[PDB]
Amino acid sequence: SDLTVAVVLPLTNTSYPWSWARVGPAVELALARVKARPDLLPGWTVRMVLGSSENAAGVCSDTAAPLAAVDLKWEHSPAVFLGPGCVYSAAPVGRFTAHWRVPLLTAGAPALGIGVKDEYALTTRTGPSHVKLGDFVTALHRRLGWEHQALVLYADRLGDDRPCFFIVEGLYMRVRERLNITVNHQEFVEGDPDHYPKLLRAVRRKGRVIYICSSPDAFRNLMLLALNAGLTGEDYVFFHLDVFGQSLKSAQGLVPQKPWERGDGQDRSARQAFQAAKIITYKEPDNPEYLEFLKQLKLLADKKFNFTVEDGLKNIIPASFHDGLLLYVQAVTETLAQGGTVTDGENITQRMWNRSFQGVTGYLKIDRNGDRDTDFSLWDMDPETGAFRVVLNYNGTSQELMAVSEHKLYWPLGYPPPDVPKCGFD
Amino acid sequence: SDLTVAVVLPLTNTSYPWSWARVGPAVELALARVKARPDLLPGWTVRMVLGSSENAAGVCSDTAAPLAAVDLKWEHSPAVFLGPGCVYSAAPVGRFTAHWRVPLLTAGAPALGIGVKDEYALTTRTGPSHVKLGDFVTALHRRLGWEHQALVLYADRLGDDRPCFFIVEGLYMRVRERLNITVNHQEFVEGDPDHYPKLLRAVRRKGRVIYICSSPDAFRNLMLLALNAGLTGEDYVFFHLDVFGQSLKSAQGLVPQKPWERGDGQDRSARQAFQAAKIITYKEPDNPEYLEFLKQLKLLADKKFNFTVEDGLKNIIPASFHDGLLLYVQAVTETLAQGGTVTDGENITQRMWNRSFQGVTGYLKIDRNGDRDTDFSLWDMDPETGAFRVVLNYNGTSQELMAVSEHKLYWPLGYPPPDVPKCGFD
Amino acid sequence: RSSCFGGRIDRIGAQSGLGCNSFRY
Ligand SMILES: *[C@@H]1O[C@H](CO)[C@@H](O[C@@H]2O[C@H](CO)[C@@H](O[C@H]3O[C@H](CO)[C@@H](O)[C@H](O[C@H]4O[C@H](CO)[C@@H](O)[C@H](O)[C@@H]4O)[C@@H]3O)[C@H](O)[C@H]2NC(C)=O)[C@H](O)[C@H]1NC(C)=O
Ligand SMILES: *[C@@H]1O[C@H](CO)[C@@H](O[C@@H]2O[C@H](CO)[C@@H](O[C@H]3O[C@H](CO)[C@@H](O)[C@H](O[C@H]4O[C@H](CO)[C@@H](O)[C@H](O)[C@@H]4O)[C@@H]3O)[C@H](O)[C@H]2NC(C)=O)[C@H](O)[C@H]1NC(C)=O
Ligand SMILES: *[C@@H]1O[C@H](CO)[C@@H](O[C@@H]2O[C@H](CO)[C@@H](O[C@H]3O[C@H](CO)[C@@H](O)[C@H](O)[C@@H]3O)[C@H](O)[C@H]2NC(C)=O)[C@H](O)[C@H]1NC(C)=O
Ligand SMILES: *[C@@H]1O[C@H](CO)[C@@H](O[C@@H]2O[C@H](CO)[C@@H](O[C@H]3O[C@H](CO)[C@@H](O)[C@H](O)[C@@H]3O)[C@H](O)[C@H]2NC(C)=O)[C@H](O)[C@H]1NC(C)=O
Ligand SMILES: [Cl-]
Ligand SMILES: [Cl-]
Repeated sequence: SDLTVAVVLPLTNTSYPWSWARVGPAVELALARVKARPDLLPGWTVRMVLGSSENAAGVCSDTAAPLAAVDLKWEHSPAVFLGPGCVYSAAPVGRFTAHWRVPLLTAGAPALGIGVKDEYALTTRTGPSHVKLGDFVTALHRRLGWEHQALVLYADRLGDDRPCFFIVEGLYMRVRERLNITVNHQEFVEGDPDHYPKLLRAVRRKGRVIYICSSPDAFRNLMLLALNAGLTGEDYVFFHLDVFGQSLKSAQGLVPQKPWERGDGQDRSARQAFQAAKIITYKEPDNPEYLEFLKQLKLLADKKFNFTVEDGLKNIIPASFHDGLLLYVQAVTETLAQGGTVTDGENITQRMWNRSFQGVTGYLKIDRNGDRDTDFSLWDMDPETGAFRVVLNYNGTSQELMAVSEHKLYWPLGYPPPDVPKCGFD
Repeated sequence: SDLTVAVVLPLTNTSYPWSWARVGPAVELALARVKARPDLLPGWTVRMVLGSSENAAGVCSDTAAPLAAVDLKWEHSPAVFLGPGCVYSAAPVGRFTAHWRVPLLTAGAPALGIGVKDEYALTTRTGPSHVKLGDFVTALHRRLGWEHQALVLYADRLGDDRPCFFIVEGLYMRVRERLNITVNHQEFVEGDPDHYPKLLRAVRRKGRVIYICSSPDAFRNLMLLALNAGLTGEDYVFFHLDVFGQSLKSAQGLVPQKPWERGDGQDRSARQAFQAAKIITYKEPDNPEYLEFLKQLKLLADKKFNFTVEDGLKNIIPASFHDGLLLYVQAVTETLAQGGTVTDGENITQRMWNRSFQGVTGYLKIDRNGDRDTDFSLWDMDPETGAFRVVLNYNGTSQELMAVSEHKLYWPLGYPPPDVPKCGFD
Repeated sequence: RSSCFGGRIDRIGAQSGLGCNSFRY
C-alpha cells in the first residue's frame, strides 16, 4: 500500500551537487508528480526514510554511508535506495544493496568501477558517467585526426572524493579501449609549486593534445606559464576537463563568459594564453521543462530546505535524481502491471535498462549497462571578443558531434595541430 | 561476568594463513590458558561469537566481512574484534570498529593504510606489517652500501587481496621515507608472456638491486631468463619477497632447502641462476614454547576442526593471534585492576601499545603505533651444495642485522655489486 | 604522498592503476 525509499546522501553539508538541500526538493517534486499521476503507482503513498552519508566532520564518508545503509535496511526494509553520489560512499553501499537484492538509483557515483554491474548488481546510474567522457574524447579524436598520443594532467585535494582521478580513469580506460592510442598521464598537487616545472616540462615532452583536470585557477596558472614559455595554439591544445563548468558562470545570464578574467592585472596575458584552451563540460539541458523545473526547484528548496539553489551545471544532478525516480516508479508500476511486486529488483531494473525516457532533462537513454548516456558541450574562445561559447555538442546516445549555432572551433593555424610534432618530440 | 569476543575471519575457506581452521584452535589454546591463569580475568568466562568474512564463492570479501561485523555488533555488543586478516576485509571492518569505539586485534591486515591509526583507531596489529619490511630493506641497504637506486617487480592474480601490491607499497613508502633513494617499480601479470621481454629489459635498465614479489615459479622463470640473457651475481642481486616462504619447505625437516629444484631438467640451469638470488622471509620463531605451541595447535585443529596444520612460516599468523589475544586479556585485567571496564577501549589499547610481551612467538614488541615489530630472515645459497639457508637475521625492535651461524652472504665478486653500474645504465 | 601508493583501501580505486607503472590494464 506504500513504497519505502531509502536515501543515503549528505543531509547537512550543502556543498555537494547531490546534497539533500538540493536533491530533497527535486525528489519532493518527483513524489508530488507521482501523486498527481493516476498512471504511476495508483493508490500507493511513497514514503522516504533519510540517512546521512557524511561523517562527523561533514564530508561524505566511506564509513557513515554504509552504516546508514545498514540502519535503514533493518529498520524499514526499503524497496530501493537513493544515493550516495560520492564514489567512496557509493561503492560500499552499492555492494551492500547488490547483496541485499535491492535496486539502487543514483545520479552520482560516476566512477569506472561502479560500471561493473556484475558486482554492482541492480545499480542504475541516471547521471553522468566518466566512461561516457571517454566516449566524447574518442569522437573528438576521430573527428579531428588525433590518432597517436594524448597527455592527461590531473590533481586532487588530499581527503576529497578524488574527482579528477576518477574522471581521468574513466577517460583513460574508455579511450584506450576504443582507440588504443598512447595516453600519457601525470598527477600533481595544485598547491605544490615544485610540480609546475615538472608539469610544464612534461607538457613539452609527453603530448600535444593535453587534457587537464584541475581547479579553474590551476588551469589558468598552467595556461599563463605555457604562454610565458611559448606554447601556443599552433602546436598545443589544452582541454580543461571542467565537467561541472566550475570555471564558467551559469547559462542563464551573466553575459558574457570569461574564465581567464580574474582582476589581478594578469587578465590581459590570460586571454592570449586561453587562445589555446578549450573547455569540456556537461551539456545544459535545452528543453523548457528543465527551466520550469529549475524555477520550481529554487522555490521548493528555499521554502522547505532553507537553501538557495543557484544556477549552474551542477543542477543536472538533482534533475537526474528527479528523472531517475520517475523512471523507477514507471518501472515498478509496469512490474505491478504484469504480476510482479515492488521487490522484484531484477525485473524492475531490466525494465529501466536499455530504455529511452523523457524527463525534465529532456531525452535520457539508460544504456544496456544501466548507465545514462551523457551529453557533453565543448566551449571555445571567439578570437574577436575573447569570450567562451559552446561550439560543439556531443549526443551520448548517438555519439554525434554537432556544430552549435554554426560556430567554428577556433584554431590559430586554421586547423587542429598534429597530436605528434614534426621530427618526434625531441 | 563474561567477555564477548567477536571473530570475523574465513570460517570455511582453509587456504588463508588466518583461516579459522587454523586460527580457531590457536584461540582455543589461548582461552584455555586464560582459564588456567588466576592472574588473567579471574572468574570471567570469555565468550566467542563467529562471523565469516568470506563471500558466497568462499574468498574473503570487502562486503561479507563488514556485514558480518554489523551482525555481531548489534547482536552481541562485543568488547573486542578478532580479524579480519585480508586487507580488503579488514579496511571496512576497521573503520566500523574505529567508529564503534571497540578495539580490534588482528595478525593480518598488514597494508600501509591500516597503519594510519587516526583512521583505524584502536586497531592493534600483532602480526607482520609491510612497512616493517621497509625497515629491513632500509637496514639491508645501509649495511651494504646501496644508497642510490633499486627496482621492484610485483605481480598479482586478478581478484585476490593483492598481497604483492601491498607488500611492495609498504616497502616502497617506508624505504623512501628513510633513504629517499630512487625506487623504480613495475607491475606484471604472471601468466602473460608479453611481460617477460618488458621485465627482462626493465631489469637491465632500471636497477641492479632488484626485489621481486611473485609466485615461486614466476621468480624461478625470471631467474632462468636472466641467466640465459647473461645477468649474473657480479652485477645483479635478485631478492625474492617471499615473506611466507612459499618457495621453501618448513624449518622442521625436509633437509635440505632447494627452491630452484623443480624436476624439469631445468634444475641444472636454475641452480646457476639462483647463484644471484636471495630470499627474504619472515623469521621462524626460535623459542621452544613455539614448537610446543605448534604440537598443541596441530592436535587441537585435527581434533576440533577436522583440519591438518602442516608446518611452515604461515603458522606465525595463528601464533600471533594467540599471542595478541593473551596480550589483550592482560590489558583488560590491568584496566579492571585500576578501576576501568572492559569497554575502556582507549585505556586498554594504550596499555597494549609501546609494550613488550612474552608469547609463544617469543619476544614481541608492540610499537608506539600499535603494530608488532617484525623480524625477517635472509636466505642465501651455499655455493658448495646449492641449498639455501638463513645467513642474516633482522631484529625488528632493535633494527640490527646479525649474521646467523657464522654464515657469509655469498657474492660471486666477493662483495655486493654496486646499485648503480659504471658509466650509467647505458 | 605517492602517485601510485597510499590511495585508500577499496577495490574502487584499483580498476586501472593510472598512477602506477603497469603492463596490465
Ligand atoms: C540524441 O540521439 C538520440 C539517438 O537518435 C535521439 O533519440 C531519438 O529521439 C527521438 C525524439 O527525441 C526519437 O523519435 C521518435 O521516438 C519514438 C520511438 O521510436 C517514436 O514513436 C516517435 O514518433 C512519434 O511521434 C512523431 C512526432 O514526434 C510522429 O511523427 C510519429 O509518427 C510517431 O507518432 C518519435 O518520432 C527517436 O526514436 C530517438 N532515437 C533513438 C535511436 O532512440 C535523441 O533525441 C538525441 N537527443 C538530442 C538532444 O538531440
Ligand atoms: C630484539 O631486540 C630487542 C631490543 O633490544 C630485545 O629486547 C630485549 O629483550 C631482553 C630479553 O629478551 C630484555 O631484557 C630484560 O628485560 C626486562 C625489562 O628491562 C628486565 O627486567 C630483565 O631483567 C631481569 O632478568 C635478568 C635475567 O634474564 C636478570 O639478570 C636481571 O637482573 C632482571 O632480574 C631482562 O634482563 C630487554 O629489556 C629488551 N630490550 C628492549 C629495548 O626492549 C629482544 O629480546 C630481541 N629479540 C631477539 C629474538 O633477539
Ligand atoms: C562540506 O564538505 C566540503 C567538501 O567535502 C568540506 O570542505 C573541505 O573540508 C575539509 C575538512 O573536512 C578540508 O580538508 C582537510 O581534510 C582532512 C581532515 O581534517 C585534513 O587532514 C586535510 O589536511 C585537509 O586540511 C578540505 O580542504 C575542504 N575543501 C574545500 C573545497 O573546502 C566542508 O568542510 C564541509 N562542510 C561542513 C559544514 O561539513
Ligand atoms: C578459498 O580461497 C582461495 C583463495 O582466496 C580460492 O582460490 C581462488 O579461487 C578464485 C575463485 O573465486 C580464483 O579466481 C577467479 O576469481 C574471479 C571470480 O570468479 C574470476 O572472475 C577470475 O577470473 C578468477 O578466475 C583464483 O584463481 C583462485 N586462486 C587460487 C590460488 O587457487 C579458493 O577457490 C577458495 N575455496 C573455497 C572452497 O572457498
Ligand atoms: Cl554521498
Ligand atoms: Cl579475513
